[PDB]
Amino acid sequence: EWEALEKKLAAAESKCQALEKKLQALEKKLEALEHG
Amino acid sequence: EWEALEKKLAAAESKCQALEKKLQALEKKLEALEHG
Amino acid sequence: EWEALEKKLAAAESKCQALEKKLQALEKKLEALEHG
Ligand SMILES: [Pb+2]
Ligand SMILES: [Zn+2]
Ligand SMILES: [Zn+2]
Ligand SMILES: [Zn+2]
Repeated sequence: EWEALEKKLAAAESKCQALEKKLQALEKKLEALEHG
Repeated sequence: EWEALEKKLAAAESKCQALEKKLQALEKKLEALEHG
Repeated sequence: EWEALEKKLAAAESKCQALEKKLQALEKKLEALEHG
């Protein structure tokens, strides 16, 4: 439905935001190794 | 169109799922280095 | 609205594309360490 589409998009946006933060966390660990 | 919007959202969701798995794979390699 | 939904999906797709490229950049640094 249209309402399910709206909720699906919101859930997709929240998943991306979580992935962006996970990537930032991995970057921090990788930079610690790269400059260790 | 509406139908193109539905397909675009499904394709976007599948791309995210693939990125989540790629990030998990990179995390595994980074953890091997971090604890090596 | 419907038009806001279309724009929200486009913005979400562009965020994912940027994350895919960021992940590729982190992979390159991790591979340099993994084979160093
Ligand atoms: Pb994403
Ligand atoms: Zn660095
Ligand atoms: Zn660790
Ligand atoms: Zn490698």
